[PDB]
Amino acid sequence: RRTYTLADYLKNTFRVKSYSLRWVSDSEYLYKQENNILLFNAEHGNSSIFLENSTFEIFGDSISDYSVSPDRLFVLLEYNYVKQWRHSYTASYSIYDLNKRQLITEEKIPNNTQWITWSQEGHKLAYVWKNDIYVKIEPHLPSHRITSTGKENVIFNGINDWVYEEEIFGAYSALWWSPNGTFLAYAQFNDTGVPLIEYSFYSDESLQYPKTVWIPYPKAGAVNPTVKFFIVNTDSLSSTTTTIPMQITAPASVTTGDHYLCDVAWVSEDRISLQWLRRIQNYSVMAICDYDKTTLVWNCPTTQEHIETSATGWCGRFRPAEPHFTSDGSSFYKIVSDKDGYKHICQFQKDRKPEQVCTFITKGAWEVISIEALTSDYLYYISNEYKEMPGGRNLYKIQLTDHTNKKCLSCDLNPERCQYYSVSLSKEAKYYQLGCRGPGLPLYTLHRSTDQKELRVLEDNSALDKMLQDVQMPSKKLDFIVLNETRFWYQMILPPHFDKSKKYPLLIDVYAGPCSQKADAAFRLNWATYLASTENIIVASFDGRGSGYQGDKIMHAINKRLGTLEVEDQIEAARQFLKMGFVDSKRVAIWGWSYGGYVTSMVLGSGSGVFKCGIAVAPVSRWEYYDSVYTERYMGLPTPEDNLDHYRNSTVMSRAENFKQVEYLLIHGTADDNVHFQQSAQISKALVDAGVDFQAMWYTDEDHGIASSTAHQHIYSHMSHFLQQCFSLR
Amino acid sequence: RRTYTLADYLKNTFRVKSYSLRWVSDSEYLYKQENNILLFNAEHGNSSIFLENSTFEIFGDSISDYSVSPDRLFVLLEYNYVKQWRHSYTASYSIYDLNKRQLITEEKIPNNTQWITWSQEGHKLAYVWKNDIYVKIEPHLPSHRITSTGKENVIFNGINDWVYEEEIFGAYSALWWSPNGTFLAYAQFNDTGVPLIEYSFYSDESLQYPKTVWIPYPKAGAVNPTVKFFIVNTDSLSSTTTTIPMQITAPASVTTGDHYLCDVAWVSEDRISLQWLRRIQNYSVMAICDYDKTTLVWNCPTTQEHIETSATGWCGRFRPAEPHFTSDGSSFYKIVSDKDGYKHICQFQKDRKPEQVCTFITKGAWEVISIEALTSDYLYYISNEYKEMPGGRNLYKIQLTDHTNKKCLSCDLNPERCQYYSVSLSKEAKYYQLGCRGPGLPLYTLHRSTDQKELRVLEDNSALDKMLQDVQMPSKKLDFIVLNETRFWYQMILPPHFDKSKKYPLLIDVYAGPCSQKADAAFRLNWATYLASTENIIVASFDGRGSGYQGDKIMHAINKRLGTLEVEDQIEAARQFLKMGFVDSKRVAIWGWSYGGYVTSMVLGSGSGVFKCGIAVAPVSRWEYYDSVYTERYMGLPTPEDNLDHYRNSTVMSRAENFKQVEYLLIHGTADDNVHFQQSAQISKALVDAGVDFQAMWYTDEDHGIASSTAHQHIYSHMSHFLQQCFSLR
Ligand SMILES: CN1C(=O)c2[nH]c(N3CCC[C@H](N)C3)[n+](Cc3ccccc3C#N)c2C1=O
Repeated sequence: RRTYTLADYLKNTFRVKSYSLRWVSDSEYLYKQENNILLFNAEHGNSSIFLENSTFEIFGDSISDYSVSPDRLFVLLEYNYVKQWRHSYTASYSIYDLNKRQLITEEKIPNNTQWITWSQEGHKLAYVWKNDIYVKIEPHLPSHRITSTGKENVIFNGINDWVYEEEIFGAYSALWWSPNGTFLAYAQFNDTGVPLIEYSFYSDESLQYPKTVWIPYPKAGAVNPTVKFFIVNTDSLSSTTTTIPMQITAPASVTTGDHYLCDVAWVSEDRISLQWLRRIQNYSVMAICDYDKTTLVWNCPTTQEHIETSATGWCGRFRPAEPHFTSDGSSFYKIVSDKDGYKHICQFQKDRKPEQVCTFITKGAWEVISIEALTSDYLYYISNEYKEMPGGRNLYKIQLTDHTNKKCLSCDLNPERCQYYSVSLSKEAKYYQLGCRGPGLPLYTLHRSTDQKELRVLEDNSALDKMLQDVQMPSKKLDFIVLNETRFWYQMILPPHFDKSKKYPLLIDVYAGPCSQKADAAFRLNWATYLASTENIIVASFDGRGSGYQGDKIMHAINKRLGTLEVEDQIEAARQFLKMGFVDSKRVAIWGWSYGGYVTSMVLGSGSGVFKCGIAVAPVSRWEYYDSVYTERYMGLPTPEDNLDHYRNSTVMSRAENFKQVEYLLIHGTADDNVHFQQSAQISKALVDAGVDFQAMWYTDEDHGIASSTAHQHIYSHMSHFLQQCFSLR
Repeated sequence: RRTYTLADYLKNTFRVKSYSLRWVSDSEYLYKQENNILLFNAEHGNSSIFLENSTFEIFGDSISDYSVSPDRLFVLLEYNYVKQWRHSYTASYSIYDLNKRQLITEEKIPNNTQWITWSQEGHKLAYVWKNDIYVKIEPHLPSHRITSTGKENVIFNGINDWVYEEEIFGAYSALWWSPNGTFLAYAQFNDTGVPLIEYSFYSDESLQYPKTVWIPYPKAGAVNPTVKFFIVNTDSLSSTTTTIPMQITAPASVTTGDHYLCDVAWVSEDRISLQWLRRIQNYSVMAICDYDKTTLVWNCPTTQEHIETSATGWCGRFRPAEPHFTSDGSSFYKIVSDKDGYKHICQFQKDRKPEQVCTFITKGAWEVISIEALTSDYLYYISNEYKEMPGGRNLYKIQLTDHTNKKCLSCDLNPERCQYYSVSLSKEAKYYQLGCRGPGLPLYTLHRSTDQKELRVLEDNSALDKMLQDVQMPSKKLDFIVLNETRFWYQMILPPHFDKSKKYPLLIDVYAGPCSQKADAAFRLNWATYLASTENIIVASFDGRGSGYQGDKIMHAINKRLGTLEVEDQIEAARQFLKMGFVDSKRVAIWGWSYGGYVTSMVLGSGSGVFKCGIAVAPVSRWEYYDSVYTERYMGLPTPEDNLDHYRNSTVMSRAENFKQVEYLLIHGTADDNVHFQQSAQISKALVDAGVDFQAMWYTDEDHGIASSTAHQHIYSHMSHFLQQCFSLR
């Protein structure tokens, strides 16, 4: 008879388990249990201690993470983790010799390492420190410095600069070991002409003069960082003081002007795959390069060029998808839009072929989310094909030799509980673990790839289940409304004993940025849960135009004009919800973070009358303020010769007036390096000039996620009270 | 039957007039009328056009101000005024030749001047541009560069650096022409070792990358700017390319360590008076320097040293009071604390006298506010002696030759309407205009100094009076409560038909910093007027310990320990008010700006339970954050060898916990160069860590005054709504 308290949320009272394993081979995997690394035999529960509760305590309680070498002979022990941006961070490392049973102490690894990683084979290491790349052929042996041009905020070697870490690659890493580890490829970035943004940092109240953090950040239209690609021969290191890395230069069709390095992928050990993108992500090229033994050089013949294009918008979802080559690297499968605009899988040949470079192996009004594994006979992927639910996820598999032999492997399993799967196949797809994130409580089970026999259940949240028993949890409808003759999905977090006859207050939850999906079949316990279980508020999300995985017609609809259709559709959806009866029209709100904050602001400032209040957290206020890679992908260049007009027309401050008819709460982090505060400061200024009262809240020294424990709790408490005041609850 | 709306305040509906004249001689004065400068004859209303409605319009509507040379031959026309700090600003100038009837156009004055001023005599001009001093013997003639060491944020010649402008002198100017204008003395400051503070400036939403403003600002304990005094011979200029200024060096008892230049005052044209203060304002020395014709050097013999001390606190109110020498500069009168701790006037001799340097000309438990004029037979001064009202201001006059012949010249006049006078005597005290700021509507009248005969009434706010007739204006009690057997004055802005039997909500208004006075007999039309007239809120102020002009016992009581007695006494006063009956104890609030924000915060966080809510605008949260000259004057150095403990003990963030029992609104300007935002940012962070919800509001690009039209209106509207919500009104 208890509800789900804001406190339950904030204090993480009801913990949701999972089973994050690490395949060490085609049949064994590692798993952390009570701070013990255990080696398990997929097949028979046969388990075994790999690393002890012990070991980790040597470096006390600061042991941030661990990395076992592929040959399972050593273990990287991470500690002194200091974050910096979304994925970047510096840490200290120790190499524990499993065999000799002790921490290697000789040629230690620098105490401020920016990035480290084993080879794909033995125990080779490559790490970046002070922006320079170093290599250790073996843990006991000394470092061999690979680059020396490294310099803070200027030259990045083997690590990404800010915009590259955030918008191109999903990480800080810009290193790629080859199979067999002969070569080590790496990217170099020059942030020279890139402008600087400089926010303040107050730190402890004991610091008398606040600090200034500067970051080379390219805002829409500004000069971007430049790239260069290199591959250095790792074997020679012992016979030289210095080795000379060979450089690969980007394809001709990309060098005429600004461009980006898209993706790196080793095919074999004498072949590497590189994807390049023009600054206007209209065009993209994937070059396949071969190593020349004779002239000791890498060649990227235009014959193996492969071009990807889009006359509707940009390439890929957030960039060209990644290639998956066969064993002999003669062919590769890659996800690309088909003639109808649906992201599907098609075969390619090393050599390009005059307007027939592809052969689609998938058709349909649905999309392949990702290619999970490629065997000598099978291609395992994940799609939202089943039951026509774009917000659902299932694991499929196609036999190469017979494309008709296509079978879903998760569809039967638990149709009720599981409609959103995550997969994880062993080194050669002999086994595969399934992660049911599905409607019901998450469920983890591993199967034998051959026949799909569910060997056992790794984790079923029974523990959580027994607890949620004494609690009145909300439900979640995931259906679709239909506009202009098209399906547009949405979801609702309905408070407990939801009575379709009564009238509840509505809270729209937004993102709605390009290729986003807020309406899906995944289980969650967030603030929306509390809002429904305790405040009896209906929290709904609506994937409109420019959204999710439903074809380019829907996703590209927003091209060159953000702050348009995706905002409208969001309002339209609220109307549609109202027509559904159980919504108290006099109590409808809308909130959002980042892009969601932008839309929230654009909606509240539309003077549509439909909304009473709204909260925008670290919103974007006009696109010239945001970075280049992201913004330009959808907006082009903010020049008069391109799209300056849509940039200036899609401003938040231009709608200040319409804010008089709305209660608004603007929140923003002081040390936000992604969305610069300048954006909110500009909004607030517009509102003050317009003579519009509103509420604001800054978070001292907080990130773009305002996720530090105390700040996190405070911001949701402050937002909860705002709604209670606005919905006349509390 | 109409109330005083918030709109009345914000739109300055009811304008209050005054009579700001400019004595051009001992019998005539200048006055601006409908943008026409008129010359009036004190005696007979005899008037006459000096400068027309015309002239000013040549420089359009950007004519910021005007300065008439003392020999009334030329007029300085200021325009293109661009503010910078409290008093600094740069403008463009034009010299209008009254006689030749047109704007001088030859050797024009640089388009970005930082400061200009006429000599005391003819038409000599001195101006600073690009941090360097220039002189023009006459308006048509060419500039003569006096310094060339000038450099932005490093070397200041003839103008004050940040701290000096804000805390030592009350302006930007550091130039001093001598009588007869032979010499030009100036100060030079080196901001070299002074640390930098760097806030962000966003500007129009069109600016893609925010700017950064850096200012050499010395926070408590930091390295301070250095000083140097020069006097240059203005007569030689035409016979050289460069003149060499002679330098005066501070007195020996001040040079051992950090010190400051206090005050400059020309005695005759061969004698100058300088005051110096040690960094620890415990000690001060006033040297009288004489010009040596033979060796062409200035001499400041220790025989004419004159020491000022304080074993209770610091020197003077905000620094040593200014000397006023006799015609032959043989003696001078200066306000200093007598044996009882009361600021009074006493006589001095050019030469110091072994512990008898002073002869007090005034006695009493009241203080002399200022020395207005010194005639060959009379000394006119302003005090709060009358009716024992420290919060009152009256013009007195003593006969040098006879210290008994002491007479008040304003006490009688309008005892009902006037209790707060401002004065303004002609070049030789033949006439004197009075500024009744008194209880009633401000009244301006001029008098023939001889017999006090009121020649006429210059301005009586009848226009205003006629208007306020149709409005329900609040009242204002100015009385005193008594604590620990001492009088402590307070004031109350009682709402219209205030009925002593009913119960109203209370709003404490605060500054309460060293030597402040919030309780006085001066008429005002502010936000407090609105609050009482329309919201029915009793706005009250209380001058507790560490306050006003009631002797050093009361003012120094706070020494070395701010955030103590002055905070408590404020709470005490609230209690006392409640005991007066007509206060609704369940609705007591307290707000303040600057130091007041600090106290407001220190009170709200005291957990005394006495207050419900409060507002702090640009508060100080811990003294290490504020500037040196101000902080140190009362707190000493933030070092373990001095007062570090009290600095650390008087923090606002240290009381975060107690804020859970209070609604708090923290407001702060983004471009605040006085109180750095770092201060509010540090407070918000403390409350977030403490798990205390509160309200905040930042003002983009706003000053420490948040005085820009739209901001000013927005901030008061926002605070009004805060109180309305808090007092359950609205
Ligand atoms: C709510 N929200 C959200 O969860 C998410 N993830 C992303 N991106 C995903 C691809 C990598 C990229 N770095 C971030 N965005 C895009 C975005 C748009 C406008 C402003 C800021 C951001 C940022 N962040 C957003 C959101 O708006």
